[PDB]
Amino acid sequence: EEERSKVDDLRGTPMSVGTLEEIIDDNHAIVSTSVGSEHYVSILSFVDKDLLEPGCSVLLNHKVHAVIGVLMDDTDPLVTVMKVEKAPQETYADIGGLDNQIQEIKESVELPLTHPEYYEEMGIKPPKGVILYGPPGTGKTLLAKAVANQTSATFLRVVGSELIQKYLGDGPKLVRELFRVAEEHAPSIVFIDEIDAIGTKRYDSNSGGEREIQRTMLELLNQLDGFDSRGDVKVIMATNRIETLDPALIRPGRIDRKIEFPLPDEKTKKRIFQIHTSRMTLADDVTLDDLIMAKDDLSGADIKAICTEAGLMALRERRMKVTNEDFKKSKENVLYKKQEG
Amino acid sequence: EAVDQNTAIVGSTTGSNYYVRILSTIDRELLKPNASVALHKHSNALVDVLPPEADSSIMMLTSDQKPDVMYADIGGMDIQKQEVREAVELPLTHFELYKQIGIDPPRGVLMYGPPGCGKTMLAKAVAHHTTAAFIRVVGSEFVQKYLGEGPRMVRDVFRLAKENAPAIIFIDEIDAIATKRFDAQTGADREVQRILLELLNQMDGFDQNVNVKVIMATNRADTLDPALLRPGRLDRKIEFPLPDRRQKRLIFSTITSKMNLSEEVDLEDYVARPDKISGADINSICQESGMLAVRENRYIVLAKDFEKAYKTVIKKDEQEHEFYK
Amino acid sequence: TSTRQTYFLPVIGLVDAEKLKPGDLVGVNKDSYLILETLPTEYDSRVKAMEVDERPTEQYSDIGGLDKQIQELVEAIVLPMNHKEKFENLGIQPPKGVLMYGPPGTGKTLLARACAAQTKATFLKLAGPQLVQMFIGDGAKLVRDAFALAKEKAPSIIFIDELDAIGTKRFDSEKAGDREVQRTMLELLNQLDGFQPNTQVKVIAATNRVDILDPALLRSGRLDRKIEFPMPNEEARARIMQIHSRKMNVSPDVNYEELARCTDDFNGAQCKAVCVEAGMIALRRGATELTHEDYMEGILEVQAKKKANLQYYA
Amino acid sequence: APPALWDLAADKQTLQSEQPLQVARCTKIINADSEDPKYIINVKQFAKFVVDLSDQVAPTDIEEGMRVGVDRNKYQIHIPLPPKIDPTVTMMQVEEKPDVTYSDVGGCKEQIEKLREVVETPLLHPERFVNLGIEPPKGVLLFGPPGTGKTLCARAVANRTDACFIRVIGSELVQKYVGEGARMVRELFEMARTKKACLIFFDEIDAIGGARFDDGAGGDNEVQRTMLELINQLDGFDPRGNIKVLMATNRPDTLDPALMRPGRLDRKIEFSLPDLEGRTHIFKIHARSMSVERDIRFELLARLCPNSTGAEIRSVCTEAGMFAIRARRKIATEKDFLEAVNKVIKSYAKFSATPRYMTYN
Amino acid sequence: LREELQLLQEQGSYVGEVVRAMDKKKVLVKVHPEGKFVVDVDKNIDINDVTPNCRVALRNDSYTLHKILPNKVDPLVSLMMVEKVPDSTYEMIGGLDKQIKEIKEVIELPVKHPELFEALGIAQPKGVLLYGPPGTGKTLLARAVAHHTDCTFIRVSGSELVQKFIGEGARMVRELFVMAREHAPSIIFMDEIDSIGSSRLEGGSGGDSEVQRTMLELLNQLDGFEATKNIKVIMATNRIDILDSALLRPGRIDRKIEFPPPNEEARLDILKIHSRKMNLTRGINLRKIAELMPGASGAEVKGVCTEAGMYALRERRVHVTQEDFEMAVAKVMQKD
Amino acid sequence: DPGNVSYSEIGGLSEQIRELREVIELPLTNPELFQRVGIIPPKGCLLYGPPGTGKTLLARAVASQLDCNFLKVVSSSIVDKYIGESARLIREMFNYARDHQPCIIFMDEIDAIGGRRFSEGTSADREIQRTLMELLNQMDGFDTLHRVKMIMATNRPDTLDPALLRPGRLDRKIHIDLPNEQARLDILKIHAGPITKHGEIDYEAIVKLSDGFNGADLRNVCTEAGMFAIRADHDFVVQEDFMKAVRKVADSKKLESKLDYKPV
Repeated sequence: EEERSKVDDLRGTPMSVGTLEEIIDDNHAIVSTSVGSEHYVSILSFVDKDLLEPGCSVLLNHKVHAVIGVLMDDTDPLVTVMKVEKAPQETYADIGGLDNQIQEIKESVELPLTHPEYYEEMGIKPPKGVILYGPPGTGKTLLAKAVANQTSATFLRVVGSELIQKYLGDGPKLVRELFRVAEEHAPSIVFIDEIDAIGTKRYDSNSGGEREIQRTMLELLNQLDGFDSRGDVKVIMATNRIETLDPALIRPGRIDRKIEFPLPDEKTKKRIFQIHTSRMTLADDVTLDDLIMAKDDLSGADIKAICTEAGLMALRERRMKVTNEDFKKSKENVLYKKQEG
Repeated sequence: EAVDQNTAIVGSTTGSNYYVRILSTIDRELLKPNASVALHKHSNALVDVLPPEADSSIMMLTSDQKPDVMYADIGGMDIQKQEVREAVELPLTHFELYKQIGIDPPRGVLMYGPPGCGKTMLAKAVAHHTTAAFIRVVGSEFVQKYLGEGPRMVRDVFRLAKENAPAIIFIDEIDAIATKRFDAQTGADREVQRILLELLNQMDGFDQNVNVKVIMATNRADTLDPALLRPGRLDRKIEFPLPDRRQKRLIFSTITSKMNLSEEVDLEDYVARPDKISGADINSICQESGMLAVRENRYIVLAKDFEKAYKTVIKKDEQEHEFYK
Repeated sequence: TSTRQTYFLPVIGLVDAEKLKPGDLVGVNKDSYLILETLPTEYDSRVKAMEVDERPTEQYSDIGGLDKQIQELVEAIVLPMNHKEKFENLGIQPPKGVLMYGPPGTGKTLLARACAAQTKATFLKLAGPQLVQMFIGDGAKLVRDAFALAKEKAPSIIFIDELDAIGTKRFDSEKAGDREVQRTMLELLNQLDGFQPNTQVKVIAATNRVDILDPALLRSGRLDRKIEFPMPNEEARARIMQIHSRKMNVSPDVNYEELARCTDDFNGAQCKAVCVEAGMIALRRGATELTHEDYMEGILEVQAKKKANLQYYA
Repeated sequence: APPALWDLAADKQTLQSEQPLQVARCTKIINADSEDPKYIINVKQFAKFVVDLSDQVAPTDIEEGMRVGVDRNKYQIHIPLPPKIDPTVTMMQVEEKPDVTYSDVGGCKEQIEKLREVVETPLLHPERFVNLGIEPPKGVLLFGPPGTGKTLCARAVANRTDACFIRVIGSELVQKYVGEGARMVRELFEMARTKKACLIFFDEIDAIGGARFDDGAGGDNEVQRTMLELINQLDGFDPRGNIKVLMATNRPDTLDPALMRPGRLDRKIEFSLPDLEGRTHIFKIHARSMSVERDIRFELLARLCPNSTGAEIRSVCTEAGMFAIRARRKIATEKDFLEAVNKVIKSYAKFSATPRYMTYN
Repeated sequence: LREELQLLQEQGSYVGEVVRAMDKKKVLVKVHPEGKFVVDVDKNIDINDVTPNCRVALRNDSYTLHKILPNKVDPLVSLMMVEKVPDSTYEMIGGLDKQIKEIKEVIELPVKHPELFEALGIAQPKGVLLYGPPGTGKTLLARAVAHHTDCTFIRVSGSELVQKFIGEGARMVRELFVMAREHAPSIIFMDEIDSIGSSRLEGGSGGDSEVQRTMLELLNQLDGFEATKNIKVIMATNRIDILDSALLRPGRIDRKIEFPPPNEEARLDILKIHSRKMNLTRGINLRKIAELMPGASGAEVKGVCTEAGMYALRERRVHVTQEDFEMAVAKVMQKD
Repeated sequence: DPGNVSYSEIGGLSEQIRELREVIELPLTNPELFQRVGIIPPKGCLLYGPPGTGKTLLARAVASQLDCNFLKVVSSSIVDKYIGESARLIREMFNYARDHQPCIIFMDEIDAIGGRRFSEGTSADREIQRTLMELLNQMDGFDTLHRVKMIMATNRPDTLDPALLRPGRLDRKIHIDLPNEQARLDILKIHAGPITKHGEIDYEAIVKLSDGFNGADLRNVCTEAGMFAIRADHDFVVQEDFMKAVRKVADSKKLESKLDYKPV
């Protein structure tokens, strides 16, 4: 009450922005802030003198430069790249016939957070995460698994080690914060899509050599190893080429799981196809079976995107209805897309 | 800039933006968007700008105060001057013809290749006839210990050019400021390449009419940014054409028509034998055999000195990577 | 100034043009702008003194078997310390360049310092990490200052190390950081080649290997003496640990030929650790003194490799 | 709020205690002292001054190039401050608190004991080397499969009896701006000497210790420093390091510290690694876990799993609970997971044998 | 005057930028030549009147904030954008009647229609490209269709200094993905990487890989998660990477359109488009002026009357004759 | 530099010795002999190597030999730590070179300040290449530097990039190779002059025994031989020890003679 109208004069009139640096163990905090100006603050209010911690920012008086208050300021590229939020509307009921694959990871997506008891009733402690892979280009069908995992906890998806390869290290460090800001958001989940590290070779901008890119992946696991980190952030990882990864990534984690993605079979293509054309009204002669029955070795993306070609001409005529006379004939274009392209 | 009525924002010559109520009796007319306003001793109040101006650096000449070198000696560059022919004289002396033709005059000019150099000395040429500014400037000479001096130069460079116009400015070896870099120690240089951006910004105020000739040279085209070659910036590229039989016989005749020449001298044999490689720098090679007359006690240079100039520069065949079809 | 400024003043005020052409540290206070006295000297912290130590606490007389070649080396430090008078007769100049190398060990790390106890002149330790430079020109200015403080404190001693860290310039760009700091060595050369004043305070260099560096370094001004230190031989190998184990008790029978005969590739430093683990089982044995059956076990205990298995043969 | 109320109360005594010592700025290193009254001090504000002291400071108690407090009006000598550098990457690298003690050992007895006699056995009694010493040895060597690396450090984390030791993460040593970590490895040892013998451990020492070289062009050059720079840190006579050292790696290269370690270090030992026996303890790390069905047998599964390390076979016993909760199984029978074990070994040995023998060969 | 001339010295005055406001009524503002401050109200303009990242006049005495001014961020970005290319429009372009009959449905239906996207039941088209000769109008089509719809336009990297100018360091594509959240509908483009020269078969791969990834991670941050509509991306190439696009394209996720070679159709009118401003009589033959320029490029039409005018310039004539145009018909085609 | 007479104390070589006099001296005294023929004055000179050696001393010798006015350029400190703009200092030096004119400039190590920017990287290269741009423009004038004589020598004449490699910036091509044993016969005299011994000498003995060396390499080892021979504490030493020491010692010194052969 009166304290608010008392210390406002000590605060007053303005107060600067400092950078919290180091402490005399007597709690006289030596700071380097522009330009390299120090101070000694043992002040009684608002602290929490400990946790403000080295390597932070402070707010200093003019006379004389005592930090009377502190903030946590981001923004920054740190928090921005993790979020927000999202939970897109797709579900794990979208992909059928592979339930054998997701019912495996079902307990892996379920047991952390939801339904935790029989983890600790067994007490065997399986919090080892997951690894993913499959042909040819997959992992958005695993995003169709990941879009379902958005029903629980919180999630971030990252792509590649690219943020390290943009320049000479720089270490892992942008991965480090992304790893330890998931501790700030713990419990959470983090996934890196299709690790290209040594799978792809050349770099954008400037990078080298192999070992610094080798070790930034080696440190990626060794930080996640870790010494000694309980933090989850249940780690989801995927690459569609099992070759290039260093095989030692499996044993520390995830040890138990790397999902095998089977290519779609005849009835799986039938199970998958109608989910798309459910919304797009087919004409009388349009049939799901015969087309995909004759066609072989398709992809869920194509069998989803084969409906888009009819979404051109029928929409060029501005028609709500698909026509198989086109959908047959237009399929040649997507057939030409796979054949010649 | 002037933000609103009776006030405005200004940086000092120490480079800090301010907010001041301007002097009352003069609100606007002479203040202008871009000028240099004299600030109150104590307050830094907005009072009055310069005439403008005596400006600061260079400022121009270099012809009446020297040096100047006649271009008419070297005729091998005629086709390289064909650009500069149509791209200099009439662009400066006629802004009206560009309304009549329906085509806008480009500011694009390039140079490249050195050695053989040409370039800077070819920029000394048109200083004979066309009377305008000529500023010797590189990328690294205007580097400072303070970041704000760039517009204290380049923003002044523009306001000193167009106000003293008709005027021309050539930046010798612009390639120094095109480097891609990050670290905040170069943050000043990042600001001087933001100044390069700020001069990229405010140079387009030359459009239209009076005045500029933007003429450019680099020995390496690697790090030049796309916005430096941007449409409406460099629309015309000059490279280095290699001197050849015409240019050789021209560079053969132009050098020896001054220094003592002999009936012994037949240079048609040398439009072939040394011409199989160079190239060069022949101009200095043309002076090299002249520099071989100082070995004597000589009046007219011999033929053994002609070959000695060819045997000194250069070799070789060669090579492990060259001779392999 | 210290604030980078510059001023135009009627002549000082207090001391006069007597000295000097512009130096450092001229006393002035704020607006007074007058120079009372010029206080010597130079700079800076550990850049000033790389390492200033009393000396190594032991003498080379403990270690042996490398004698005759260091008997050649100790001349290079001692003959300018004393025996330069021998050259005053016939007009010779003392050796400047000298090199010390070979893989550990050897033991130059102890030995190259151990000779400083007999130099008696002030010693300075230079090493590759010193040649690691945050900013540019320091190492140059350091060596410019190092040989200032050398000729200033002359006679003194300076010995450098990790020459191979800056050894190669690469050749072709692009680019090396030490390629600029090679000029510190080139100035170190320019001071030992293009400049006279380096004559005093003889400097020595060392590396783990001489593999690849600027090969032009051969001269008296730049490095001259090249002494290959091989694997210590049974002469030293028996004596090295003998002087390393003279600190500790021995059951008074030890071959010392046993090791010396069976020592192959064993470094002089490994022999220091041979008596350690031999003494470590003597520790956990609760034993009063060390015996050869405990010694000879430590031979194959430290090296080599294994465990693997013993079979087929047993 | 009663914390917050008493929290704003004594600012009166803080503002009264503010005026003295508040101007102690700026932290400043000295340069030289020619005679008794005089000093010259140098700061990073660019201010360089040849100036006197406050009478509370004695001349012989102060060191050259020492960060001190000063009243910048008189430019006095207020108090010297020992610390210099570095920032929180240290406090990240520097670590504290215990956890993961001895008993987490997976049955390795004298593999850890040979390295238990090197570290905590001398640390239990530094007096032990008074009579017999001679020396506690210089260094060690560790490498093998993952199992179990850095947990022996975690074993040293909980069982550390004196001061909290410092982990070292590899990819923070390699840095831009040549010589960043070069300062660190040098200066952090004095920061470790500030902790008076408190131990250190380096991780990924093979990556950061990179060896040896190629003709051109480095690249490794600036890192060729750090290795030999650490060798200079190794070649520093003192202590060294009073912390001994403990080093875990993967491959035999890098060779230069591995051929420098016979020039300094000692005690080359090895994982542990799988054994015919210790797997029963890695299967007894699950002993008190769950409730072992009376008919579940260790030796039955232990004899079926070659080259098991500890990693997967910890989850091997765990993947019972995987299908248990999935199949509703109340507790697990050894037959349940060993069906999925012979699966999970083969299914994961189909693509990957994890050739640890090949990694270091 | 004297009072404000008395007021303004003992303090000065400056201009700040608010990066945040406080519950205590204070405001986070930088002193831009120096380190930041944090000051308080400033009782005329309240907290809710101004939002962070806005220009205010830093007061010089209490170090508070005096007045309010607008601040610019995208006018630096959009100028770096508008540096590269202008737009023009349909009328100023020609020969694309085939492909504008395609891309138009990709653009306007997400702008105008979308309530009938669900009537069909498909989401927004993720992208599009025009492959062929490099080549003319694809970048015009980019910005002009962006201007046709008035939806804002964005490009890819970007040289050196549009990067840290937004943020500090990151994957760096998220901030660009945040840019489109501020302005929608928006058009993003790959500038340029249409060429056969950047390949190198390795050294250009990784350079292109993140240029390829710049669409991928964006496609992964467009379709994969986040939201929602109105955001688009464009590609351009000739060959090679077009087949490498198939490496990125087992149908996922883009639209494939070809960029045509020039033909006499456009050659007539697109020259007539450039012929609006120039001085020329109506006695010029369109047949020979078109057909004398087979192959070449769309940039050929630029050089038609320029170098022809250059000699007419040199000649000083007001309106030209087709002979001088026929002269440059050779000139610009002499090189090939 | 002592000498002057160090002119005759460099041994070889004539067309290296004598031509550099015509390259530098005569431009100073008689520019009329340049305009008599009409030839432009060479404004600089270039050495290179290091086959053989002496690029630095022959410079150092000529400085105190040629007399007149000369100013040496120390190649090291230019980087100037913070704000490496110090290429301006070359103009700041050239300004007095236009004031004190005539004056002469030796430059050792133009190669590491000869940075290529071949494949550009990091930061410290950018300040280099920028410091080069002025050196070009200073010689690219807009100005006449003729009264200054720029002398250039370094490890190799390769990395300098072609801008320097042309005349103008590099006026002439001069270098050193392995001195001939005939010229090495003279290089030992100036080594054997300052050392006095017993009167038994065959100069060609060491010249025929010790082969393919350099002046300093010979001398220093020849003095080292005297120092190796005086290890016996006896004063005067016949060539016996030297026909052994210089022979055997330089054999060790020729082990690191490897890889000394550099491009032109």
